[PDB]
Amino acid sequence: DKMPDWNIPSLYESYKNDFRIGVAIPAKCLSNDTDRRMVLKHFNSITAENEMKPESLLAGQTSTGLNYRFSTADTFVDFANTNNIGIRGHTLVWHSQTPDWFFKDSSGQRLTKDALLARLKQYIYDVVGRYKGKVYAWDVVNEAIDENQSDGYRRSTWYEICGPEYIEKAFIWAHEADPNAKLFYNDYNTEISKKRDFIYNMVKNLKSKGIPIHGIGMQCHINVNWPSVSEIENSIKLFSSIPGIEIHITELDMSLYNYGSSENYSTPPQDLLQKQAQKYKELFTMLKKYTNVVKCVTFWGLKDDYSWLRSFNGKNDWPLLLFEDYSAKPAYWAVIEAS
Repeated sequence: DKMPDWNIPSLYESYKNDFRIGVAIPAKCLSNDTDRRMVLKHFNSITAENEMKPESLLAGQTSTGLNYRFSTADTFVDFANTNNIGIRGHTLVWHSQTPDWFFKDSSGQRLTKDALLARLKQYIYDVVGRYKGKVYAWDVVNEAIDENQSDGYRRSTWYEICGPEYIEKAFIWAHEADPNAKLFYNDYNTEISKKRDFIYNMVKNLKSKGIPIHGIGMQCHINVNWPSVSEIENSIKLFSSIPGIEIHITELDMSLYNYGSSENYSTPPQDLLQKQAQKYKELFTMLKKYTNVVKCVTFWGLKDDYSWLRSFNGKNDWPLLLFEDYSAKPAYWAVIEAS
């Protein structure tokens, strides 16, 4: 019952003078002929949905250091390179997607600050080094801010062991490993003002002291009701005021539900699909005002049944531009209209 249309306007071509248009995909897409063709029709950037996270690249440790498993990640990078498209690296440093043993020595004892920083340098040098010249943008540090803390730093094991210097050092080391990669700090809830402020000050302070951070990634996991496009625009305006900082919209999707809502639909309500289309049109019209700083917009999934939101929230959802049968949604046509 697949109904892909190979002749409708290409998303990336429609935005070719504005910014790259990207998609997150899991490994299975790379061995599915329909998925591969749809990716290459519409997108000129990809992100590995999970296959380049620390838990995915780490295979284990010994007393002399880390062991890796790169076979699947290599397929992603090779796919992007051979097809003349970008691949964004997701992600070098992230509290929630790293195994607990990474923060311990080979005997099971929690690493000291000095030993963990040494392991961070090793990890970044090895991973960024393997893909040197091949990954145009890395999310070097992901989700290091927690606006419920007075100093704004998430109390992850990284922070508990190292203090905040793990962040700046990750950027220094990634830039040494590939001086031509664009290096990003990536986060969600950038439209919560207190969190936006912590992110802004952290990145600005890194940049002012010479840390090689080149961009802010705004995940933009949004919904049809929140945040407003104007609040997203407020974030772009503030972050873009830092000299030398570009912006990638890294994980865009738009749930049909309010956050924390018990609504649960078996099929997508048309009124909500229409609100979704209206808001996507508004969003892309706004983003087109900022092409001097917004350089890439990636959607977090190819089509609605591939969305991480279905498993995460335990219910059907329709957050993307293509339906389960590969056909175009009202949201697709709205994004084309905004171009």
